[PDB]
Formats: sequence, structure tokens, C-alpha cells
Amino acid sequence: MKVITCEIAWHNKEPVYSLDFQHGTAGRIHRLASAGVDTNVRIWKVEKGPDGKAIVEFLSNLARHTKAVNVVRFSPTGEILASGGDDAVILLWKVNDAQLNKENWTVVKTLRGHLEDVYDICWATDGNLMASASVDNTAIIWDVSKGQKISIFNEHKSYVQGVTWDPLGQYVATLSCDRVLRVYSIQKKRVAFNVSKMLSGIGAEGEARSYRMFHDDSMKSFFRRLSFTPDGSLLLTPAGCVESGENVMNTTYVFSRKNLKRPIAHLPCPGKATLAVRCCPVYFELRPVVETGVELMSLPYRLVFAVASEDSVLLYDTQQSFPFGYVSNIHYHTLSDISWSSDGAFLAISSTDGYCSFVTFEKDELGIPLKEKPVLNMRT
Amino acid sequence: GSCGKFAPFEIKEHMVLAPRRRTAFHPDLCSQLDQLLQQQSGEFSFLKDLKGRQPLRSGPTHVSTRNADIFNSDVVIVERGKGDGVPERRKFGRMKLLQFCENHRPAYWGTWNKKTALIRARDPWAQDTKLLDYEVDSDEEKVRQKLKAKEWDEFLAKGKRFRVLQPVKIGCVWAADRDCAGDDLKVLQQFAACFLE
Amino acid sequence: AFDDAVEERVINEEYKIWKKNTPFLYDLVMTHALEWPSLTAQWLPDVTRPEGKDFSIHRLVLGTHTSDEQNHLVIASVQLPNDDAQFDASHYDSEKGEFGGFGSVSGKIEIEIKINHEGEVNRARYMPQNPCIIATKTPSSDVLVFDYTKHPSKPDPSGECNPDLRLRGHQKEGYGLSWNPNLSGHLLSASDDHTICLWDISAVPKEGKVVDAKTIFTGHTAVVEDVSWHLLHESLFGSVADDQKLMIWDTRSNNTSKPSHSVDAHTAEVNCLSFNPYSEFILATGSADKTVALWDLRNLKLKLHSFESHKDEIFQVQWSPHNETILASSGTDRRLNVWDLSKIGEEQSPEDAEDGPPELLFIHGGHTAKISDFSWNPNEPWVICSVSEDNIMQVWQMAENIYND
Repeated sequence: MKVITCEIAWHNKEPVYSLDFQHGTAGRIHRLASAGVDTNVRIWKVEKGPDGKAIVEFLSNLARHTKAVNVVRFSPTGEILASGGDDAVILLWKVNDAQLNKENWTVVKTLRGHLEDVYDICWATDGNLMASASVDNTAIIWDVSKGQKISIFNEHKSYVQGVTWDPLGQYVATLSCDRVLRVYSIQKKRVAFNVSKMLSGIGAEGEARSYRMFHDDSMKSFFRRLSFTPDGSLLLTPAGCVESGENVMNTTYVFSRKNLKRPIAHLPCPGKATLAVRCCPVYFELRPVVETGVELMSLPYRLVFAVASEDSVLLYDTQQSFPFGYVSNIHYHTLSDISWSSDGAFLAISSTDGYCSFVTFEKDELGIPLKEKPVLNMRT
Repeated sequence: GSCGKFAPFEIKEHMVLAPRRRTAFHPDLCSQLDQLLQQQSGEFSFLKDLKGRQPLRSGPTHVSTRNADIFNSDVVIVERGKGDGVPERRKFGRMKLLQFCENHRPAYWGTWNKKTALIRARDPWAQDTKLLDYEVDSDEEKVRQKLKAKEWDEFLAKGKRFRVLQPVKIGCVWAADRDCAGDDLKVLQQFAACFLE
Repeated sequence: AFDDAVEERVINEEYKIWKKNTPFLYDLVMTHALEWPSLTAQWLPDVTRPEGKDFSIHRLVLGTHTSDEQNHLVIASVQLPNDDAQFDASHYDSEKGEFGGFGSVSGKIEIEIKINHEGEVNRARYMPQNPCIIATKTPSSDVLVFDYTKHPSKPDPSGECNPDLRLRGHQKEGYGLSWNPNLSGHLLSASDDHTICLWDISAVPKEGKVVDAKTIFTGHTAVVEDVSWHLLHESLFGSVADDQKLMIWDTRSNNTSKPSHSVDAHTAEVNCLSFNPYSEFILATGSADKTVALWDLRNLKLKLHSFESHKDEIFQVQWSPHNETILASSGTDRRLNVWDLSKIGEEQSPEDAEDGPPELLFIHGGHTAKISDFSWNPNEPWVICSVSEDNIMQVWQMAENIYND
């Protein structure tokens, strides 16, 4: 793998809060979108050079947002660009066929109904339903085609700093600042699972030791961006705390579909707290297996993902216990978001210092892709 | 300017040619010279005029090509640390280079501030004892950071406590790899997952 | 007998003490031992200044003098530190109290082009209008002309040279050779045949290989030791011969046997001459008198001055290109004397007059044999390259506090 840190500020040296690749791309060159405090959403063209170093070409600037833009997400088909910010309105952009722009984008829908800043957005697999988390203690589901609000979850007691949508279309997961993880049934439209506390083994002298799983306001990141696994089997939630002895350690919790009220395991991250989790959309063939009960889940394939903390990025896969990659100390301030490219050749990392970086992988470095992507057992 | 069957001289990318003339062109000069060549009048004494004016000199050859030397600096130097308090370099003069073919000891590249009154340019072999022992010399043989624009901005934000980042990347290390370094394997084992049953 | 042993011992002691005293008198000293002795030495006008480097690269034209081997015309490279890099606070030796240390900084001397040459290279000189064209004087009657771009960088596997031009005007070998700095292609040569030959190679066809003499001058009655064009006049040129005579010739004069001017310059053989670059009227001639005579072209009956600090014959005299009052002279006394004109006839303290005349500025005694030939660097002031008989080439520069002060 290679690391290319960009020495030129994309958003006038203002913090960059979000990143997302155009998932609809099927070739070798990719489209990337960045949101910043400069009230702009910038779309760039990313491709590898002859040597293998990533190169960024500026394509367009979208300045319709009035305040800082906190989240940018592409629809699964890559056709609709969702952008949310401090103005409590989510803009849906599309390519329409403004001097600085090589290509032009225009707003199709202005999703309204939030009262404060929008921090995270998650699309559904079909692309017709959207979910967003905001400062106003509510997570709102949206009819993308209708362009209207369909459901509001106000069970939160603080800011909602992350939302993920089940690829099997059964659950929607929200991570809030009240140290509480909530899982809502997509059909019942109510709270299905509530996960805040964790029993700490056996307490000393027979005590019932229970501690809060997630971090308090000391979190330096606005975001607690958890994510589902592309197959749906696992749910990865950052900003977690584990009390090994008398000290607390930052970690990312891993939950299974079988039971969502207790994690299978936790990936420990000594140092800073983990804030983002993003999965590679490519299913990989299993490595030559040294037979052990190490795998997080036992399926014929495996999935590579990345966990971004305040100052580091850890690169895990499904079957190994330890991460196969680690990068750190490439940015002078807290990281904000991570996004994989469609082919898995790129991992874009954004940080609040104003500069972004890329982690590039050469041909088949992450693994051997499956001949056919497995069919999903969607619930609906 | 091809002379005969020879191609003209090719000036390379970073070449400089010493000037062919050392005086501005005077048109009548040659004609006057011819007159002064025939007259043979002992009126003019050149050595007399030499002491009555300044000697005609010229400097080292410099580059004068159009758009020749144009550069950009993307770095600002920030110096931190007391250092050893070494004296001012300016008062030590030019660094002399003394290298000899027959010397096993490498070339000398350094200043020389020893002072004598007997080692003159008029007499190279003039000895100066009691200051230089005349025996064979070759018997046998804090921080100055160069910040970039991003690091300069971060330094202005933080101050002298700021230090440049040292990126730490660990390559792809798998459980199946056999020749992979064990140090990277243990550093990644520091992040090994912990399971709850 | 004892002569050789005593001379060797004295010369070795003198060289040892000179090397010991070198840091006080020089700012640059580069001693290099060549494969074979060089009878000629000339700085090329090229200086390559690689961007992002602390040094420049100069080039030298040299010859070889092999008793029974294959002779080569050599073009060599010398690395010299840039002026901006000569002030460097790298290390501070707390013991010697200097910003010194031997370190790893060293001047690089390497051979770039070797071309075959039949016989010894008596003198090699490049054409100013085209430094690719180099004329060489052989121990034969013919003068050779090479273009080092038209020859392989390494010598031929065997056999003699393939000269680009062969000029046949003389009957014997010679040592005086000079191009015309105002007329491209005009070459003057002097030989033991008591004559001077002028060639014009500016009209040679592409396939031409032999050029006959355009003009022959027969004024001298002895071995014509040296000839040199005037630096500003396309017609006048001077010559010095073994008949103690210096002759000023005009190419417009039809009498090819009587010079336009004749002067009894010296009391013995006159071996070299050179025109001052800054004065059209002044020139200098080195003789066997152990003297250098200064001549004004407006008054040829009177010798302007005599430099008399040499201890033996003088074979080369060249002016400094960066200072009109600075002159240099080398000879068989293993010394290179540097003279200042602006100090002629100055009052001198009793012990300073012990060293020599006031006009004497510097003495280079780092050579243990006869200085075959030296040359001033046209790009770096006060840098002189001198090659001697014991295959020793020295590129040096005297200390700054000697000339600037």
C-alpha cells in the first residue's frame, strides 16, 4: 500500500468534514466529493498515475449551502449526491447536461424538516429511502423519490452523530452522544434494540460491574459514524470504551445480526478514540487459512474495512484478528471521514486540519475478488 | 558560425562561456593603433599612467541567458535549540581546499586563521618555527527545521512546541506471510481483537 | 653522480616545507599525478554550473609525452567549489579553533576524452570561435587539427590518430601556436625551420583533409620559438625567436621576409610572448636571460621594464584575464612567478627587497620539476593550472589576503 497526503488545501485551509466516492463508477477513474466549513461541496476526479501515486483533478464546486457542510454521501447508484450541513437542509444534487466548474451539478430536492446541523446521512440499498442524523436529537427517514419526510425518531437525548442503513433492509442504527446505541426496526418504525451498558465480566468480591460502552462529550470528533457490513452480517460501532483493569481503553465494538444487544468482540485502539468505520465494497476470497477460531464471522468470503480514530487509520479484514494495515501521524488534527472507492483501489481520509490523504492499493493487494458477488438475503 | 567543415560550438543546458573580449569595442581603435605603430613616438609612458588610475579588472564569469535561472522556494527555515554557541562564522574567512595526490589522508576543506609574520608570499620556503612544527602532517590516518507551507502554518498556530509529523505506515502484513518482519507483526498484534463469550 | 642525489634531496625538502606552508599562501591546492607528463596545458572556456550543486566543472586541454608508448590528446575535467559554498558553518573543530575538518569534500579530477596522437603533444590550443577545434603541434613537420566531438570518447583499439585536418607548412617540429581571435580559421605556427606559417581553414570542404600553408614568413634567422596573434587587430602578430629578436608582422605587408617591426628584445633566446588583454599597446616576452621584458608597441626602441626574479630560463608567459596589472611567468627553475605592474619602482623595506623586486607578487614553488606549461582560468579569477615534467598537474589559487588585502 501507498500513502499520498495532499499538501494543497481543498477548502481554503478550512476543515474538511466528510468524503465519499461515487459508488456508481465501474471503471478505473473515480469521482470523489468533499464537504468543508467553507460552505462548499467540491467534486474531484481521482486516478492513479503511471508510477502508482494518486492524482486529484478538480471538477466542480457546489456553493448553494449557506453554512458549514458536515456530511456528503453518494447514492448507491452514484447518481444522487446528498449533502447536509449546519443549515438543517439536505440538498440532493444531480448532473445537469459558474466559471470554475468543468462539470455542473444542480439541486433536485431540498429535504427539509431538521432543526439543527445534519451530521450523517445513510442511503438504503434500493436508493429510494434515505436516513439522516442531526443535532436536534432526531433521525429522519426520507422518501427520496417523493422528496418528503416519512418518519422521525426523537428517542435520542442528545446529538445524533451517525446513522447506518441495513443492506438487508431490516434495521436502521443510530449512535448518539448520550452513550446509547439504538437500532430501529424498519417496518415497525420503533426502537428494536437499545445498547448502552456493558457488564464487565465478574466484579471484584462478587460485584455486578457494569460500565457505559460509549464515550462521553470528551470526544473531539463531531461524528460517531458506525457502519454495517456490506453483506449485513456485522455492525461496527466506533467510540467505545473497555475497562480492562482500572483504566479505560478506546475500542470499536462488533455486533452480529444474531443478537444486537451484546457485541461479539471489540477491536482495541490504544491512544485516541475511534470515530469512523467504512467498509470496502469488494468481496474477497479467503486467504490461505491457518485454521483457528479467529474469524469474526465464518462465511466463504471476507471483507476488508477501515476504522479511523482521531489520528490513525486501522485496516482490518474479516478473518484475521489483528489489522493488516496501520497508518498514523499524517494529519495535524482530528480525522473526520473515510471512504473507499468502488473498486477498492482507494481509501480517502479527511481531517479537520484542512488537508486530505489517500491510501492506494495495487492490483489484488487487498485480496482476490470473488468471481460473483454473493446474493443478499434481504428481509423486506 | 560554422567554420569550414566543422559544426558550430554547441552550448549545453547549464554551460557558460568566458567572454572573448575584455574591453568595449572602439571603432577607430585599430586605425589609431596603426598610426601609433608607425609613429614610434616615445611620448607615451604606460607605466606612468598605471599608477595614476585604477587597474582594469573583470569579475568571474556569470550567467546572462534569457530566462536562465528562475527558481521557487516552498520552505521557510525555523531554528530551535540553544546549540553549542559556536562563534560567528563570518569572522573565520573563506574555507580553503587543500588536496594532495600523494596524501593518504583525505582532502582538507576548512578555514585557516593562524597568523604569522614570516610565511610570506614572496618566499614560500620561508620557515616559521615555534608556531608550526615542521613535521609530516600525514603521518597516519540545535535543530534547523525546513518547514513547508502546511507545516509553517501549523508552527505559527502552535509555536516552538510544534514539531513536524513523522508518518507511520505499516505495509500489508497477513497471518499467512512467512518472511514478513516480526516487528510489524507485533505492532499490529497490539490492536488484536478481543472476543467476549 | 652526487648531482642527482643532492638535487633530489634538496628538492624533496623544499617541496615538504612548501606543502607545510601551503595553508598560509593558498586558498586552493589540487595536486594530481597524470599517467604521462604533459607538455601543454590550456583551460577551456566551458564552465558547466549544474543547478542545485555547490561546484562548477571546468575543462582542460592537455597532452602526453610517452617515450615509447601511444600518445594522447587529453581533455580532462576539474570540479571547483562555488564561491557561495566557500562559506559554510558545517563543523567547528573545538581543538584547532577552525571551521575545518577534512571531511569528505574533495575536488574531482578525471579524464573525459582521450584521442590518439602520433608523437608527443608539444602544444595543444583550441580555436576561440569554436572550442571544439583543437590544433596540436607534433614532433613532425605537420600541424594537426582535431574536433573532439568527431572522435570516440575512448581511444581507437590500435593504430595512430585520424586527424580532421593536416596542415603542411614547415620542415621541422615547433612549439609556438596561436589562433586568430578576430579571423575565424586563421592559424599561426612557428617551428625550428626558421619560418612562421599561416593557414586559413575557414574554406575547407567537408571531405577535405589536407591544407597547404597560406603564407610563410621568413624574417627570423634562428629557431622561431613562439608566435602569437594580436588580441584586437586582425592583421598584426608578434613572434619571438632564438635570434634574441621579437618581430611585429603585418599580414597586409607584402614582404614575407621582413617584418613590419624588428626589436633586439633580449641577450639570449626568447621563448615566449603574450599580449595584454586590456591594453592594445602592451605585451611581454620571456627570455633565457631569466627575465621578462615589457614592451610598448608605441615605443619599441625602449624596453618598458625587466622582471628579474627568475633563477633559470623562462618558457611561458601569460597575462591574467581578470587584471591588467597581473602577469605570470614559468620556466625551468621549477617556479611560477606572479608579478604586479602597479608596484613597479616602489620603495621597499630592507628585508622585503631580500625576497625580490617590488613588482614580484607571488611565488609558486609546489613543482618539483620544470614547469612545462601553465594557464590562467578565464572563468575563475586567480586560478592557475600548471603542468610540469614529472607528470604533475596542479590547479591552485593563492590566498585572498595576498592580492585583495
